Amino acid sequence: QTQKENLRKFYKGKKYKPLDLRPKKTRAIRRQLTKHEENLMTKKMQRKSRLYSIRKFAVKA
Amino acid sequence: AYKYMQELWRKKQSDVMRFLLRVRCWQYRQLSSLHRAPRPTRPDKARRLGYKAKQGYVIYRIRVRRGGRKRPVPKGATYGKPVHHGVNQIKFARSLQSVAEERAGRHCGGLRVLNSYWVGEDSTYKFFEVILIDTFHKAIRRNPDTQWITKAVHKHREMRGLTSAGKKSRGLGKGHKFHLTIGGSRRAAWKRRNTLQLHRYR
Amino acid sequence: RRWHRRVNVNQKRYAMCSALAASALPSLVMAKGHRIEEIPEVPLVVDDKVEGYKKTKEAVLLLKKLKAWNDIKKVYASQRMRAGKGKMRNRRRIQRKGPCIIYNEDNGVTRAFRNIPGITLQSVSRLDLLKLAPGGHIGRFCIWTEGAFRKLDDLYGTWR
Amino acid sequence: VRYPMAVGLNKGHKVTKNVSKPKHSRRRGRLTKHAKFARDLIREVCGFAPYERRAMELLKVSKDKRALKFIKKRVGTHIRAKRKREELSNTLAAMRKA
Amino acid sequence: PTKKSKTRKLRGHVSHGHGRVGKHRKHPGGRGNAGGLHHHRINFDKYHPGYFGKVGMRHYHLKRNTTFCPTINLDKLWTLVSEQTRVNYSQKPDGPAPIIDVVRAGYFKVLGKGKLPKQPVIVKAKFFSRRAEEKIKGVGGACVLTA
Amino acid sequence: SAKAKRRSTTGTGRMRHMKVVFRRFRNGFREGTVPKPR
Amino acid sequence: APSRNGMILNPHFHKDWQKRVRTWFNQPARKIRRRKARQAKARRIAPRPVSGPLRPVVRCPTIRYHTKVRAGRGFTLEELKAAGINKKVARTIGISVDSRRRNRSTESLQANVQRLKEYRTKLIIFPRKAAKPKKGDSTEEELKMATQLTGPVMPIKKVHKKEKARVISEDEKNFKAFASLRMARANARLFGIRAKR
RNA sequence: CACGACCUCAGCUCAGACGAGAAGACCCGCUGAAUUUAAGCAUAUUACUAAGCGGAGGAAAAGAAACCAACCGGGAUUCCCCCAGUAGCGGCGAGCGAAGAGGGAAAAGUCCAGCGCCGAAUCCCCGCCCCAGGGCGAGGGACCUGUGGCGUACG
RNA sequence: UGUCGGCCCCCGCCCCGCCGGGGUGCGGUUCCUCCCGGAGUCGGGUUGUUUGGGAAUGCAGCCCAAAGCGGGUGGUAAACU
RNA sequence: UUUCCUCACUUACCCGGUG
Ligand SMILES: [Mg+2]
Ligand SMILES: [Mg+2]
Ligand SMILES: [Mg+2]
Ligand SMILES: [Mg+2]
Ligand SMILES: [Mg+2]
Ligand SMILES: [Mg+2]
Ligand SMILES: [Mg+2]
Ligand SMILES: [Mg+2]
Ligand SMILES: [Mg+2]
Ligand SMILES: [Mg+2]
Ligand SMILES: [Mg+2]
Ligand SMILES: [Mg+2]
Ligand SMILES: [Mg+2]
Ligand SMILES: [Mg+2]
Ligand SMILES: [Mg+2]
Ligand SMILES: [Mg+2]
Ligand SMILES: [Mg+2]
Ligand SMILES: [Mg+2]
Ligand SMILES: [Mg+2]
Repeated sequence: QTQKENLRKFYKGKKYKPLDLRPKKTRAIRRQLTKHEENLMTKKMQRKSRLYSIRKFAVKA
Repeated sequence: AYKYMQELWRKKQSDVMRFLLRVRCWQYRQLSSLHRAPRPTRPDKARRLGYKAKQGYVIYRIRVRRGGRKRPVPKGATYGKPVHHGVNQIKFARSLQSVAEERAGRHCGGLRVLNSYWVGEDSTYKFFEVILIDTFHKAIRRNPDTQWITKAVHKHREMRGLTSAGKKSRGLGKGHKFHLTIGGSRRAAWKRRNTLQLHRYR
Repeated sequence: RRWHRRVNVNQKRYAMCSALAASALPSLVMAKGHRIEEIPEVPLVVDDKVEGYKKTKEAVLLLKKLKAWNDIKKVYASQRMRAGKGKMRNRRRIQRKGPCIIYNEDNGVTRAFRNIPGITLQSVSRLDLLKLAPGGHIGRFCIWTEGAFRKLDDLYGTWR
Repeated sequence: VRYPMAVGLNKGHKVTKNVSKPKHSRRRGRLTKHAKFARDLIREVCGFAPYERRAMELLKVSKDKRALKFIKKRVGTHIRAKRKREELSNTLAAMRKA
Repeated sequence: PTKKSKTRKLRGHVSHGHGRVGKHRKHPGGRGNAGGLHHHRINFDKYHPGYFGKVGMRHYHLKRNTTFCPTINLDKLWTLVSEQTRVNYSQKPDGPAPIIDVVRAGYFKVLGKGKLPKQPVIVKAKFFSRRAEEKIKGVGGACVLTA
Repeated sequence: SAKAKRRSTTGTGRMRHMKVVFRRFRNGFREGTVPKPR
Repeated sequence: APSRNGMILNPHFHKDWQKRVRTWFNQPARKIRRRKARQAKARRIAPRPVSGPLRPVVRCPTIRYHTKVRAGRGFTLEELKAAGINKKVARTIGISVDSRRRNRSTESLQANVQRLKEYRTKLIIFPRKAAKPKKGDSTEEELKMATQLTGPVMPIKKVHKKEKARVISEDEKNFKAFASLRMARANARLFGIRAKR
């Protein structure tokens, strides 16, 4: 557990890390869209979500 | 120009298309059964079915043996009642185009089938082109209008009756024509109409 | 199989009226099993102050003043062991019933009469027949609150 | 004197009709000047089908009954046979006018 | 319950109430409604005459909402209004007559079965019978229609 | 054959690398951090 | 099988029905599951009504339900334009909109426009940010008098139509009711055969 | 290929990724019987079931009308009650058998191709600079056999 | 056990607030002009299967093979409206 | 523009031979 901490500090910032140093959550999670790819919002629904977003309202009775 | 292409491909009996469908069907039957095409033979039809010029979109030509289904029984002996003595005039319950896309999406497991279309005909074979998508290419995962196919629920969508060519055989729709599949599939409707709903206060 | 049986809503109310009418006769309550030979009055109506009780010591003292503690001493002497294979199925200890208490506002009445064995508390608006007529027999000794007694004429209504 | 009956020619509850603009989906399948220009161009590039070519050969010999029975056998429904024969007769008459 | 059952009083009797000569077996006369024309003909032709055969035309797409036409009689006609309303206009028959809208009460056609009290009354129904309007005109009142 | 499937189904053996997934799921597959030291 | 006078029974128990039997033992627990979902949803949309957007009032098609009104799905684009509300703005202020429904009459059109007018009067709008209130945002005082409306938004008032007792005129008594209906059925049958004459 | 471009097609233990198997109660696509019933039996029934094959998810499938209706008209899908053992199918024998309306649970709608304006305004890879989020490179490509923006039957 | 009791160590959620990096205005227009769509597909014949769907309810094979005031449906085959 | 039959053309299709 000492040589792995040195390797994790060595591959810190590297685009390509060894397979054993990558997060092993499960085979289904590793093939999901990352936070960057799922937050991508196309230029059409960016304008639609800007001026047609549901507002906070209330009804008297 | 795509307007002039979809209207030209409707004159399949004219001298221009009858010659092209004669030379290409000859060329298609000289190659293998599953042969990747470098580009869509019908660019107008591909775009119409969801194809783009991005990286990760591939096209495969599939040659399927056209004709009905012969029941695989030894020496044509279906041991049973004369209702099921038919071996010859038996038709597959799924489209022949749906067989071409299932045959292409299985050989390429790492890709998801999008759609397929008709490119050639013959007396023995039918030729199609299957549009597949590499759901792990960055040009496809970084497009919000294409991330829907990268989900795990679309795994092998062409062999569950989800593509346009295979969804027709399920016989679903809206209206008096399609009462058999009210509830999704015909087996979901059949299961609901046969469950004995034993209420708690009946 | 048909575990559940539904009864007519009018027959559920008829059975409730006949169960409340039996809680007003000295015969049907004493013959039910409750020891009320020293209570001041058979329909035991108490002030609405009892709805504000929040400690069991305030609740046990009232039952000793109204001479209803003898009905609870019967519950202590009845605590025994069930006969048969019912002890292996979370029904080991069995006992007897006590004076039911009908209230109107739950300002602490339910928690003040919790730890007393046999006490069954029920709102005046929602009266369960299974607790007001235990075992199918009528004559449950009910202790009424003044607030519950006023609303009782509005729940079912007079004949007029 | 006269009440709205529930049976007859003037059947139904009496209400004032609110006529508005038709749905835009009902213009589907209407020939535009560009759709006509595109199809009339490919008609001279491609030509006529083998069954349309031998059906116009029956119109010039004034066999419109045998022409319709031939087109009705090819295209199917009788409604599509009249429009196809009229389209071939309009093309055959324009060819003669040239 | 089982304590009130019959099998509780058949313990000890061998055949269990099904005879010794003809023992209780599994379907001795066919399952269901079998033999309705061969060996149960005497039963079907005596208690269910008309069971076999066809009669009438076939209505393919029958929608029960189209043939919906609930009827009401003249005897129960005044049930659609209050009892006080029937008396407040019974004393003053000088022309003010209550309007009974049978359509807004859930019925369509009015039939003249019972007797009608001699009071002027206006009825609104989609359909009237011949004798239904004759008894209303004779008692006094109109029979207006509603679509 | 329900008995033949019951003898060799998932769970009749050890589940070495699967019993760990069951334990890591109840915490959200937490990886990369360490508990607070003394 | 039959013994004496009785019905000819047809119990459809010839399939393997025992493998498809749904028992309603989770029915009471499903009420708690549905109710806790309404309470959880209510807190998520706390200032907004819990029943949902404003539903219109429509008529039932068949003659069996000819006279009954019913809450439809959404308001027609013609009913929104008659009240000044835009198509896509109505989705933001909780007004249901559907583009398939049409208005074949004026009585149904004005019934929904007046239903849509009084809603915007009872509709309280919170500004997008409390720092700067915009034009369409409601005043600062009535924002304090806001609450989550429980139950359906503006439930349909099935007003009972009662006609005043009128004097039966002589023209009204001379109306042959049975003859009018009996003639209306004969004209509709002989209408086509008379057009050829 | 004398020297290049392209098209089409190959090779690698080429740089980086992906597919396989398991499980399979529920779910989706095919395939598919006979015991049994008809007091025999061949159509029918059993049954568009068991077994067999392929493919998934925490739900799946379905889904924003080439719908229902024939009315004063309803308005995606799914589920429950009802419609209803009804219309109807059937050696019209045994048997089989939905749907519109209506009352409820939940409700959310939308994107392309095509049409054609915008100097390909678009995308991936590589080498980097700043604090998951933004820029740079007279780097290498993809692409005019069409990327991106506006826009889809409600115009 | 009862007390939504008390305390401690992790972590999550919506809204509000200012600071910091990227977003670009939207509607009304009985006003003008332009554009407006998915072929071996629909449909027809035939065959097998399926359905309560019955002179076809769905699906599929082979053959024929479209139109653009067009096309589909309107539970009886067929022509006109 | 045509149907029947016959003879020809080779590029569809089919068979054989070869490193
Ligand atoms: Mg776009
Ligand atoms: Mg014992
Ligand atoms: Mg005896
Ligand atoms: Mg015996
Ligand atoms: Mg016997
Ligand atoms: Mg004998
Ligand atoms: Mg028996
Ligand atoms: Mg007998
Ligand atoms: Mg006898
Ligand atoms: Mg697998
Ligand atoms: Mg038999
Ligand atoms: Mg037998
Ligand atoms: Mg199976
Ligand atoms: Mg769920
Ligand atoms: Mg899904
Ligand atoms: Mg509907
Ligand atoms: Mg009934
Ligand atoms: Mg069946
Ligand atoms: Mg069948």
